[PDB]
Amino acid sequence: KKVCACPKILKPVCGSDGRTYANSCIARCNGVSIKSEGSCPTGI
Repeated sequence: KKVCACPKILKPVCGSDGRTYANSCIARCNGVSIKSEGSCPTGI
């Protein structure tokens, strides 16, 4: 039953597939990368 507790702050990135997404965290949650895995809000 887990959920992606991503930030509210807008981050409209260019993606990796060539597509626009709401925030970078949302793309990672959905199943797409941005080559930015070294700097993300994910911190369990």
